[PDB]
Amino acid sequence: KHLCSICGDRASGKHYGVYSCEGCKGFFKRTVRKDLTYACRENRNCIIDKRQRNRCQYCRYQKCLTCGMKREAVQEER
Amino acid sequence: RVQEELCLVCGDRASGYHYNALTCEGCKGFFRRSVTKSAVYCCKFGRACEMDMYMRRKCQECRLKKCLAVGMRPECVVPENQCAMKR
DNA sequence: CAAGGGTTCAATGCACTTGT
DNA sequence: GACAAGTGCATTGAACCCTT
Ligand SMILES: [Zn+2]
Ligand SMILES: [Zn+2]
Ligand SMILES: [Zn+2]
Ligand SMILES: [Zn+2]
Repeated sequence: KHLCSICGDRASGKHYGVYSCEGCKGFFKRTVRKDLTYACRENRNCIIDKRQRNRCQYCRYQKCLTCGMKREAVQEER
Repeated sequence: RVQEELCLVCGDRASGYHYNALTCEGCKGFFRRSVTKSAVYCCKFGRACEMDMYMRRKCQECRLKKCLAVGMRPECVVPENQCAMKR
């Protein structure tokens, strides 16, 4: 029923602390697992929504963080 | 006045004219792959999705229908020229 | 059963190379 | 060159599996 608090796509439930879609769950997981750092090619305030969330990996990751997603909830690879 | 060149299919930023239509790299590749595989898709909604950056990954049938409606030419994908007898 | 951890891999789309 | 057609491959995310 819920919406992803990051992007407004349909949430599949809570993940890493926040209501989120499989997209944002997957993306946060990969980011934390590989310990990736992104750079924004604009002004660090890009639109992240269901339509254009893939245009800025920095801004998407920052928005996962501001929405409440916890790096510590991402487990080690199995 | 033209602030962004727009993909006629989905409204993302267009990279150029591909198979005779102003389109983004996503729609270009989707169209090429659809055509080279002769894919037949089946919309699991109402056969009438409006295409945008979200609905382009959700409905292949309606995306391909839009590609064609905007003038993408499937006969121009890997036609039988000398270059193909190559590969 | 449900939730929220996990994983998978076909499709995707960005960056590239090739041909004119 | 600059463009458009073709290619390589890392990333995306819907659909699974696993343990509580
Ligand atoms: Zn999301
Ligand atoms: Zn950004
Ligand atoms: Zn497009
Ligand atoms: Zn459709």
